[PDB]
Amino acid sequence: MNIIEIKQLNRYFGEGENRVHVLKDISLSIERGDFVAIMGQSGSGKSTLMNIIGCLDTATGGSSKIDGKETIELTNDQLSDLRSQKFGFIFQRYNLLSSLTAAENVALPAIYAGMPQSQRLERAKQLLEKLGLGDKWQNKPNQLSGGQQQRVSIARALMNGGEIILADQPTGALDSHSGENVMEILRQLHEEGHTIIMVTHDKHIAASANRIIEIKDGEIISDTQKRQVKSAVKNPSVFKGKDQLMEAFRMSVSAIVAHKMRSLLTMLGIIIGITSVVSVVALGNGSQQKILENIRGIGTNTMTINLKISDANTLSKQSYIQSVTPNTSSSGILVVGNKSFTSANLYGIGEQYFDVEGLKLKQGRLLTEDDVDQSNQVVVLDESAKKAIFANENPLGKTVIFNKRPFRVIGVVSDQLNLYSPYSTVLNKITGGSRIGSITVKISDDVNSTVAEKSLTELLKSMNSDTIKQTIENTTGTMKLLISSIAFISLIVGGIGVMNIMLVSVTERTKEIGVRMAIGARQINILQQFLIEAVLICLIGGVAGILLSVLIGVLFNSFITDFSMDFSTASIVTAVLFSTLIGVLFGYMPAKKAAELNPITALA
Amino acid sequence: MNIIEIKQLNRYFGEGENRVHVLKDISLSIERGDFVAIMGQSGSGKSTLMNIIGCLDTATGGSSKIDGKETIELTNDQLSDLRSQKFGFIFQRYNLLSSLTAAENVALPAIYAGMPQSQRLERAKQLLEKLGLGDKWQNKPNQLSGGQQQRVSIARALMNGGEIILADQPTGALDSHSGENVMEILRQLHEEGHTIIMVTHDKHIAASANRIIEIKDGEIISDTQKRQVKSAVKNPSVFSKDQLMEAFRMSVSAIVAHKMRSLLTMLGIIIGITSVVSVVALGNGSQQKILENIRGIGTNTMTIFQNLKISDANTLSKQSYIQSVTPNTSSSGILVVGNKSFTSANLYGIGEQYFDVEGLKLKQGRLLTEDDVDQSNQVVVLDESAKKAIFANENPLGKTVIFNKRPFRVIGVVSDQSLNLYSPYSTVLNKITGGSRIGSITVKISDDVNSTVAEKSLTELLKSLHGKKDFFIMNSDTIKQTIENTTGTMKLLISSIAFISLIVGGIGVMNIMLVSVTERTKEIGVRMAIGARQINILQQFLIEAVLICLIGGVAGILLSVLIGVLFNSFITDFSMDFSTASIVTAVLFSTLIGVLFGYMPAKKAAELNPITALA
Ligand SMILES: Nc1ncnc2c1ncn2[C@@H]1O[C@H](COP(=O)(O)OP(=O)(O)OP(=O)(O)O)[C@@H](O)[C@H]1O
Ligand SMILES: Nc1ncnc2c1ncn2[C@@H]1O[C@H](COP(=O)(O)OP(=O)(O)OP(=O)(O)O)[C@@H](O)[C@H]1O
Ligand SMILES: [Mg+2]
Ligand SMILES: [Mg+2]
Repeated sequence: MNIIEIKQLNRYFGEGENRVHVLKDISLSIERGDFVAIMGQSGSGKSTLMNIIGCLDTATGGSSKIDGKETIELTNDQLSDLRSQKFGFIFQRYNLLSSLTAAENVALPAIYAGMPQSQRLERAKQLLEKLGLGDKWQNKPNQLSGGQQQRVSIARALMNGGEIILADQPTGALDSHSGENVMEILRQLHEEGHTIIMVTHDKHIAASANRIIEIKDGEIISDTQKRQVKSAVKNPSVFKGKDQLMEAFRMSVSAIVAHKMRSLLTMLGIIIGITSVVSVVALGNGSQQKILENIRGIGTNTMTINLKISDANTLSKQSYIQSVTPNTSSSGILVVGNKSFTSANLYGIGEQYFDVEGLKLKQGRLLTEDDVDQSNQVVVLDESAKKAIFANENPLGKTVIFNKRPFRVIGVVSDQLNLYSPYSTVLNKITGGSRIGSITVKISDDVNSTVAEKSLTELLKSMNSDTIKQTIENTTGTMKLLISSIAFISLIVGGIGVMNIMLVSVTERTKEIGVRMAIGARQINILQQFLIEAVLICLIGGVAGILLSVLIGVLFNSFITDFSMDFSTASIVTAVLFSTLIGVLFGYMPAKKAAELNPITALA
Repeated sequence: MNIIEIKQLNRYFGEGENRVHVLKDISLSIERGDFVAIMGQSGSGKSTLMNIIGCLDTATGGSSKIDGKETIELTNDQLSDLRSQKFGFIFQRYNLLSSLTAAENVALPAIYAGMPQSQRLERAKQLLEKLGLGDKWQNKPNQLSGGQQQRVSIARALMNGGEIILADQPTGALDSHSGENVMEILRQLHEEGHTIIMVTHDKHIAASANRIIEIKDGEIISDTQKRQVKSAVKNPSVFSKDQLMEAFRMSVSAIVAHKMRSLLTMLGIIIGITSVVSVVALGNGSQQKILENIRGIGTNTMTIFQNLKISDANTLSKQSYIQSVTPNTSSSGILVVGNKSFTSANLYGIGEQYFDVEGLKLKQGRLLTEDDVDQSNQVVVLDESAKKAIFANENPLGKTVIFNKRPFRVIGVVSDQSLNLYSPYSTVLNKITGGSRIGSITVKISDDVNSTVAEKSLTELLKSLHGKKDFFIMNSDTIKQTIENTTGTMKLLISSIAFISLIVGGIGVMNIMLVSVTERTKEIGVRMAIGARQINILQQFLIEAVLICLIGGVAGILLSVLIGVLFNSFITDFSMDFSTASIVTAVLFSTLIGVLFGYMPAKKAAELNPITALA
């Protein structure tokens, strides 16, 4: 019967007293296949009505029915179908996408309809031939005149061949010639069974119409028909209960390439929120290695203990003991030159004593295994007892006399008169007797301290100094807190860094969605390309991230001598899975809230 | 004679093959005061010529002279004057500022002309009356119909009363009534001596002109005059505190209009401060605890291992680069308690402050006082180990020992770090060994003085009072080493992560800023076309920065403060100890960068041709 049936339709804008009655109880039935012109004084409610017809706004009250189906009661996907295939909207202000070419802007409504890419551009190119723009099919909106942008918009409305053609002042910026050709086009579509509803001020234009309504002050004044109207049986209907994503992907890429700055900055914001987190964890763990090492080297942790050499032999066969020393001393008198140093000390020590006490080799060598087996008369000198006896001259080789008994100096060591000879030499050639003073062991770095104090009580029956092993465990807990709490900062920092740039750059195209929704796209078609726009830009900025920090580590480890930046593969994972799980969340959230607005509200 | 003189004017766009010849050797002299209508096909070059006349574009080649003065040779502020006072431009696409009301948009061109704000709104309101929008003077562009937007544009163009009115399809979205009223307005201004150049497609509109030019394919086909032009009297030429006081008011409204952009940018600089500051202060705090844990593992000392007098060690202690001093002298002998008789014990004859020099701390009882060393007392302080062995697990305070058949009264115990015993040096040189010569002198080097400086400062300071040898100075300073060695490592740590976190949050501001302001390069192109001078842009975009920079700065320095308080409260261990040098550095950096990236873009826009900015 009718194709559009509007009864009691009211419309308000504003808050009140800031509110205005814009469409007032207007009741309008438009007959299928008619050619209608709507005229009226500027600001009378014409564009407002056109929107509620094309399902871009929604009326405050009253019914509006397309092919008798109440519009408000349709579903959101059902509406997107109408906008793709029954309606073909020519916007007053033409509403192109600025980043797309002319042709690309025309074909866009036909991607969401789902025709092959090759078919689109040839048709889109023909529509731009019919409307005089075949010359300018590659120009973008801002490379065209207004009258050209207008015709681009006209072509788009005709791309999906919609039954109805809503045309809001579609001649406005056009000369008489270009404007007639446009009326030629619309007339022939009327002739092929299309329905035309056209707002215009030019009368010659309105003459092509068989019906002419006049609106004034939100109400409808005139209603004129030249002829009766041919009857028409309604088209079947346009309702659609994988390739969709191939297209969504292509859109997302072109979108990203179009907005090089927003994209590059966005991804550069993810790049940092990774390399910053990663570089502080790796600088932190590198300065901890050195600091703990600088502490371990200030002295060792040891356990000084019927104590014969087979005790200290089996004691050295553990992995919780890394070195051992039999001990025995002597109090006597030395001689070099005429001088005779009295009450010197000759410490009878073990193979590994200079490892057990962390004394490091200055000059020459330390007591070898041959020296302790043969009870050699060779002495390693204390740094101090070496400078005092030999002034500032090489003492290597030269001899001393402890208890009228020669000793050949073989080396020097550090500190914490002192002399170091084997225990075999002091118990054979200085004191006699087979009993030794004590046994000292160097407890490992990893094993627990108070565990071994009771693991040695057990293992021998079958005192210990450990203040380094304390201030080690004590400063590893401080370096943990430090690294841990600055990693937490740099991570919260660079997440908010992503959020900001992502929130800004996306909301900055809420009108792009509003166009996409008006031209047929379904809600889900938006989320497709805006997720793909995020992950695609997040996991390129992530890759760039993990291997920009790598390059920083190399640069650091090359020029820096003090300590090495040692990376953590846990931080890498954390920082990446965080900076993308946050960038994707804030690239989707805003695009969705837009896609679920009334297109006109999104269009402002 | 002529008010506009355009000879040989050419114009191109693009890069061949993408290049197009748009205005082709067009010569056109327009007589002062005329009413001219330009017509032609869509995309023939009409809007392009209109822009070149109104000084929004500039021709590729040829001359274009307003009042006989060549335009390209004018200065960038001389042009900005023309656009405010000679031209009144009605844009094809109406080009309103979306965040301003209808009235605010119409008055704007009168800021940069410099008229008081109370007169602007009343005139702007009147222009909207004359054009029918007095009803809607508070509506923002997106609360208006297209035709209403159009009339707001027309109103704005008539706000500075410019001599020439360039109208690019001024009636296109208007019914015939509104459209005619607009023609009525233009016609009257013509009568009042204005000059009108109007692009249109409607012919009834074109009739209200005495001169009608038709352009096609960038050339001029038609040139018609109905009546001769009324003779022309040339008009007079038209070429900071307030200026700024207004710019500030624009910047505040601008900021409030873009609440998200603003809050996020300022939140961006908030972090770029609190992050830098909270890592400098977490780092310095953990250094304090780490360096302390090291210093507390032992001291640094210089033992001067005869010719060695107590007056040497007496003068030695009177420095500020020496904190304590000890005379030394030992004894090897035999002890007795009960029936037991411990062989080869050790009795260390030591000084008043020996337990501060080696950092040994007091367990129980007391240490050797000044009375004991002055009287050569027979009192001994016991080693923790030589205390537990001799007295099992019983209080040793008071009870006696016998070193070389000579009693000694125990007075206390010590920390540690054969049997070790501590007695005064006066007691060992009088009551155990005899002789007046001592073993050595040990000094405790101060924490702040350099080590190898003092090793050569005591060689000097003691030589000055004769007594050498010995001076065979040893120096145990491996603690003093492994503090300087980890303070350099903690320096490189806090220094390089403070550099990271700083460069991090500087880019974070750049991103959000470099987007936010380029996001309004068209807003500038409008302001430039509608009168503003180059400097007028930089004014409100600097004030937009500093005003949003030093609020997010204040927010930053005191958000970090609150984090510190939270950290120092819940964490026992190292305290977050702030630096007033980082506070300054971080703030003066995150604002100098946010201001540099708020200004840079705005200034690059404001020097583009207004039309190239409008795209
Ligand atoms: N940036 C650009 N690059 C290439 N060509 C351009 C560019 N801008 C405009 N053009 C072309 O130059 C011509 C200039 O048209 P102009 O802007 O003068 O429109 P017009 O003649 O007023 O048309 P209308 O009446 O439709 O507004 C057009 O043919 C247009 O396609
Ligand atoms: N968001 C809004 N808030 C308040 N009022 C509005 C809003 N949008 C539109 N209006 C008002 O509602 C009326 C309807 O405007 P509409 O766009 O329908 O005009 P129109 O009939 O298309 O006229 P034109 O021929 O100028 O396009 C106008 O008076 C306008 O001022
Ligand atoms: Mg309209
Ligand atoms: Mg134009």
